[PDB]
Amino acid sequence: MKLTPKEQEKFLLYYAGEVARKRKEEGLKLNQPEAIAYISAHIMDEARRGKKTVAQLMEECVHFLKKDEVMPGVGNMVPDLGVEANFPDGTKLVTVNWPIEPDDFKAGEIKFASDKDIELNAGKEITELKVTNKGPKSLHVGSHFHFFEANRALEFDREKAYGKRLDIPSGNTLRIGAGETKTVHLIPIGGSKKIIGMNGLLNGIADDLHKQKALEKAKHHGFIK
Amino acid sequence: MKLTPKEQEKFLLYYAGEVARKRKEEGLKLNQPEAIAYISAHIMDEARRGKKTVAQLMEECVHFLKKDEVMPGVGNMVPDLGVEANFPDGTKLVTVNWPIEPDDFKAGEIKFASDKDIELNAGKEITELKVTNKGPKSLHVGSHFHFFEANRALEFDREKAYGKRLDIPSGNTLRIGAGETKTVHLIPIGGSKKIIGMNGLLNGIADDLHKQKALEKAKHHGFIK
Amino acid sequence: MKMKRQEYVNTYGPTTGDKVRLGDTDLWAEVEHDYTVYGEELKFGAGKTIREGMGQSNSPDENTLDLVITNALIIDYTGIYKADIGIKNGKIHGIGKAGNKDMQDGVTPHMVVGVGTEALAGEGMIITAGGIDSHTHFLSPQQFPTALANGVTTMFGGGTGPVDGTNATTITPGVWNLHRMLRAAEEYGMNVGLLGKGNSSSRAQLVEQVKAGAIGFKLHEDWGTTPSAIDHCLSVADEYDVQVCIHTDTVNEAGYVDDTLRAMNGRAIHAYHIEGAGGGHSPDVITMAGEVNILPSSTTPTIPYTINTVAEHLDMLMTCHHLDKRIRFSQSRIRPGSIAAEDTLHDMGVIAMTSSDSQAMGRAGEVIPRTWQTADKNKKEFGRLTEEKGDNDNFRIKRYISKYTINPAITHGVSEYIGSVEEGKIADLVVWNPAFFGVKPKIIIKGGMVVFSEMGDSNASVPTPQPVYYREMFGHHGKAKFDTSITFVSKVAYENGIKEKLGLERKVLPVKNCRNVTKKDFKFNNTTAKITVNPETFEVFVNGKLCTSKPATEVALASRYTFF
Amino acid sequence: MKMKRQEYVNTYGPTTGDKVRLGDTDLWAEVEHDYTVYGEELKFGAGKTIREGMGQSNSPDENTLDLVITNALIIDYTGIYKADIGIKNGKIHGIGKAGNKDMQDGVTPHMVVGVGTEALAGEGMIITAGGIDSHTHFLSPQQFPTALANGVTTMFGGGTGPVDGTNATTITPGVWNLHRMLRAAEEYGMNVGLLGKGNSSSRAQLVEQVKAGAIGFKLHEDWGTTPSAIDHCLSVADEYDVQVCIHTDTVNEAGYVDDTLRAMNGRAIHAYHIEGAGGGHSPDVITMAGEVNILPSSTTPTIPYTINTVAEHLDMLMTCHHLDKRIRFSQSRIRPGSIAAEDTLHDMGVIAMTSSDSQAMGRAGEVIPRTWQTADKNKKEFGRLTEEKGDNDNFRIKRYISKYTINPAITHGVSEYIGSVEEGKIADLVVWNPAFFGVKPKIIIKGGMVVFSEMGDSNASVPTPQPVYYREMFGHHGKAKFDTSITFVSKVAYENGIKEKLGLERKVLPVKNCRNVTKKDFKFNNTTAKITVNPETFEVFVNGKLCTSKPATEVALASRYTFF
Ligand SMILES: [Fe+3]
Ligand SMILES: [Fe+3]
Ligand SMILES: [Fe+3]
Ligand SMILES: [Fe+3]
Repeated sequence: MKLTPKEQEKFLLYYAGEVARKRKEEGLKLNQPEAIAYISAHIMDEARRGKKTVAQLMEECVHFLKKDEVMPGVGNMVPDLGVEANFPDGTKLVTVNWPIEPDDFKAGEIKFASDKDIELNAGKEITELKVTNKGPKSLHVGSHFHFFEANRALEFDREKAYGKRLDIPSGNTLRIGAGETKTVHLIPIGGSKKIIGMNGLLNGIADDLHKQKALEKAKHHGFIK
Repeated sequence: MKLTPKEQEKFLLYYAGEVARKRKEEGLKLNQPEAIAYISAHIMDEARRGKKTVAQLMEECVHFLKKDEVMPGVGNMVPDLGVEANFPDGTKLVTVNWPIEPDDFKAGEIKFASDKDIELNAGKEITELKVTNKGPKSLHVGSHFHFFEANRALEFDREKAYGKRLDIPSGNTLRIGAGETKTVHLIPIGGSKKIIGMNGLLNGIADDLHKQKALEKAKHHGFIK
Repeated sequence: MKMKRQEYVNTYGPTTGDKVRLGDTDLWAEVEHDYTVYGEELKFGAGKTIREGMGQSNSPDENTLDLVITNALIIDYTGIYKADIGIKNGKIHGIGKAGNKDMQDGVTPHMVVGVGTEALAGEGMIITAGGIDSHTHFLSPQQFPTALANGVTTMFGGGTGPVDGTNATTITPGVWNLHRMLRAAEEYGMNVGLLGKGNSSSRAQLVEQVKAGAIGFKLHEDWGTTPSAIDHCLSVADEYDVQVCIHTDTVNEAGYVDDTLRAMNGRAIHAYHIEGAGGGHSPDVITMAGEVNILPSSTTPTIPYTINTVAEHLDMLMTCHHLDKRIRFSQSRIRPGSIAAEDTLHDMGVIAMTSSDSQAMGRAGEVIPRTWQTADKNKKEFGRLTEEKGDNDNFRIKRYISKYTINPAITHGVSEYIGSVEEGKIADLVVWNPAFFGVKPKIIIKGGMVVFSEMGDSNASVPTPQPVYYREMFGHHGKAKFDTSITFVSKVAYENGIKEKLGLERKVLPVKNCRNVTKKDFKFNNTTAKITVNPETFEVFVNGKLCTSKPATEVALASRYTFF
Repeated sequence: MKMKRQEYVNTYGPTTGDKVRLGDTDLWAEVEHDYTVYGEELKFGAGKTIREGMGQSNSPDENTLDLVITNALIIDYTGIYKADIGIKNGKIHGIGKAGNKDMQDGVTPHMVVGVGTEALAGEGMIITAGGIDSHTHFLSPQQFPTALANGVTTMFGGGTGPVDGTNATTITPGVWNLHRMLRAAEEYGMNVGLLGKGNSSSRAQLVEQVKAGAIGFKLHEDWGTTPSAIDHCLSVADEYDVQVCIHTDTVNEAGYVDDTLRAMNGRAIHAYHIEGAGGGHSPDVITMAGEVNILPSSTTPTIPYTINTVAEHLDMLMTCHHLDKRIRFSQSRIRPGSIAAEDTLHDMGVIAMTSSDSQAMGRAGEVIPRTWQTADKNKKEFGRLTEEKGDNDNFRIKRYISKYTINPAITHGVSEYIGSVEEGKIADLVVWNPAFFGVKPKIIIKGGMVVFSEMGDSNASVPTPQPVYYREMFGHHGKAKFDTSITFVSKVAYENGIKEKLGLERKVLPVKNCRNVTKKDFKFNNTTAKITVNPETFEVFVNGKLCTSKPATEVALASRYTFF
């Protein structure tokens, strides 16, 4: 047989699916592991039959188990499911979003203090700036990237972006499509404003003293046209 | 699924139960591991249905497999069975006494040389003593405990119990219920009679020389009233 | 900029004032404080915060963290708050706001995220200390994966393996057996500490064991828990700063409960299965829990009190102790009264710890679920604690978490190293998804490394595909396990080079400050009272008021999560 | 029981809400919190608290303090509060409530008063951290007793002795001179750190010095503070994590102030005598103080600004620099503007540190008095700070204490060891009587031992009889001075066994985290602004508003306390 360690895993998953099937046939509402194994075994079966595409299965398995076919809170506990199976074209990953239909019960439920919005970067002075991606390809810029050092494809008043970053949620990026024009909101960088790296236009404190040197380096390197 | 190593064990036990069920359906007499797995899977099934109590299952599973449903000697080989299963109130231990009905065949049978009783503590002089548990709670006293040092709740002529132990089988205990009166049979302690520990009334050889000191300590500590 | 509350919570997890449901229980944890600066939160990923010269510093710093647990919701006796956790040199380096002071406001000075920092996203996760199971019977090495899979990182107790002595008692008796077990311990990821035989009325035999590496002694009735034994054992423990654990004289052979308490003479002692079903003076052992010097714990089978608890025991006692089938009952009248009271005593902070009694009248991977099932049961029966401030169960949560984290650590003399989420302590932490809190952990960190975690298909294109099951990680393997695991010993053994002498490669640390830990020393479970048992009805009384609870028909963190 | 407020304060010192006048100044310190339990306060003496089995424990504990400072009023950037201070192993073990948990309520767990604990009554006393003087010219070993007698425990700077180079600059130049001085340091009670010659346009010569043990470099105009020198020096400092101190080009030979600032290139640098009378670009060196990368200090002669400050300088400059009597003035028009502004800049938190310039245009035993004289002067002129909350000067006090304690420690990379009254730090503390605060200390503790104190007649029946004068204590003598004193070195030197190689018996510790300390890193003195000087009027401007102060006709902590 030459059973690989991954094949040995799949036997257990498949057997768990078979036990879950038996319990559903008995009329029992399936729990979290039973529900996952029941859907996993279906995917593994269809893959072996090699008549359905990954695309077909991803669609077919949404709400494969209905809210009344599982215990309360099971649907919300499993927002997505992933199962690798061998298809005629090889092993492919079947990714299902909402495999089990949710209900009103939620384990690990978060109840907010207030529905009021969170004021991020509070008290920082906003700078409105028009930017144009004159490049042939779209690009994104992160929340903490030194805006002044962004891809030379971006056309904007760089002097006004010196020592500033995007006033967007931490970890988010702003997209500027090829040819697209946008109004960005910039705020001054926190801490000491010791900008080291990126495009190396600054590599030091973003003070007035470093500004002329930084603008000259930006012009020389093609960021300022 | 987040399968714990204990859940992985239970899948094997459950599958073994399913194979045993198939073999019984074929009309085959189940062997020792098949019989255990067949009963185990039933318990695991009933627990998941969550309609029966542990008490109900313990009773239901006595002679769950009949002598003719198993190979000879199987019942005798499995005098008791234990299986932990998840009930709606959590994991509980289902303990079954005589799960498989025995037959007159016995593997590993002990055949006695004689049916005549074994004379324990042979040649030791028996001392009959009246004891009363004047305490509010019942108590037991072991075969090798120095009787003289027993719970002060026990009322008896302690002088007569000095350097003696109960003439009962090794490992057995004698119960004296709250308020109960009994006639105990005491025999002198074996070996050197070097009594160290328990209530520390003696802590040395139980000779005539140590007796007065021991009786005074017993009186002082409240054993002798 | 103004961020929608739902979007903030999805991205960074809950903030100040938000309430989190613990698993499927009715317990609500409220975020007491958030240590972040809104807009400066660390996020890992493509185009995110933790990047060269941005959230990640380019400036070398002596406090560059080895690991950062971003946006964690800490649940500990110290508080229920939101913070970034910084690990360095296998210890909790800092708790607060991590990042780069060069580009960010409000960064905790000793929480530098740099080139050498690994990232772990804790946003939307609950971070707790690793559990300490102080009632382990070292019966089977297979208990260790089961324990880790249930958030337990440290195990105190004793054994030799599947032998009658161990099967019954947490005892590794004598020098040779202690040395053998301490050398066997090298194999595992679990932190260990061994107890020797305390059942002796002779000094020498007890001293030999402490010097052999024992972290204490277990006095167990199977070896005779007589008043002479109790006194001799405590005397040696006092001399050597080690803990004593006790299973009292069930049959009241040498005396009643008060006679045992008298023998102890106000000395520090850890009372196992205080309720008494697991063993001890019948029917009044529970009365010991009221005493200041008594450090009491509970074993898993009696917590919570369910409709099957009594039935299960009236047979489970016969398999463990190997009793005649002629014995039917006494336990049927005694047991309901004390099992019920025990749950309320936990809620009152009278019983300070929860333990397992693993494969010896108790379950290895059940300490954590059963503690939270009891917390939930009481909340459901008695309602929200009067002690609570606001629409939350923070006080109850803190009372219950202390039972398996800090309080066992205080009892065993390891509170300076482990037991809680505090700066300076060893990084033995557990990451939980709130929907699975108390039932199924995500990641187990020991000594700053991941040692055990839930993991999917080994071949798979991502770590999520099925079957997802618990597996050993890098920190549990090779010579890295010697860097992440601790073998606790007595000070005498430690100071006399037990590590070198036994050729132990694991971290060897001494247990210290065991002798002067009273009820007053615990966290959220310092309650002392006059506990009495009616010898006719078997009802339990706390200062004259009947102490009881109703049996549960169903429990939380059970049926929804398990296959079998 | 009800105790009269006056009687409580006499017995235990001030409690929450009480205000203490600092010396004869108009500065009022308010007790923010008291860590005691009323009725459980520790008192030492016959029939008092600290006695066997009472306030002093009979129970052995791993946290038994070596020393207890009972009922201390801590004045530190961390807060102005009332607490017991516990010392163990020459470090601040704990801050809170000390005593015996066996007999007392509310005892801080790691603050055990036991058989091995010494007692020091701090009731009614102010306890502060030992001062750090970061501008020492190692000219005379006689500066050390003068420094200690004024609450200074650490001294950074340089020298060889009474030679022209040292007389002018804080520089111990080259390997041989550095080794000689580090070996000379063994003699003293004072913590030391030496700076080498930073005035080099060649790498090798700078590297040799760091490897020889230097904690940094001093760039001084006497050896030419050219832009080439500034760049080369900072480059090596950045590589080796050491601090750079600067005395700028007074005569603007190679460039103006902006040319110097440009050469620095936003790199961390300690700017000595920022006002400019002590030296630096005339008339605009003060303009550097507005910059984020510039860590500025003041020297004692210009603080506070008095009616004799200008007159004293127009001659003190001629004795130090050895100038012709043909030179009359320029300093008469330039100096009033910057000397006046300097005092206000201190009050605004623009100038972060105060230093001495000892026997080289500044006084050794004047750092502490002069800081408080300036604090008092400003309070008297500008009134209570707007930043203050309540009828107190707590914020101003915290701003000023940081100038000679924490801020010099942060600058020089020793903040992890010394600088403040915090758990884990070395026990370098000063005990003050409130009537003599800032002018005359009572006891100087270094590494948990008393090293220097005010002491009366050596023959006398008690320690109080006259003449009471400052004397060296046991911690300053024998081999105990090696246990209480630190010689700070670079990491390179430390890691390469400088201690062993030079046969230094003193505690040798490395300076770390110097390169990334900006203005933002300081405590209560993080102010950045656009500082400008009118080149015609010499007036100083902070963001366009005239920055000035009036000269004092009399100062606090002076005439009432000194004979001469
Ligand atoms: Fe037990
Ligand atoms: Fe046990
Ligand atoms: Fe100078
Ligand atoms: Fe100088």
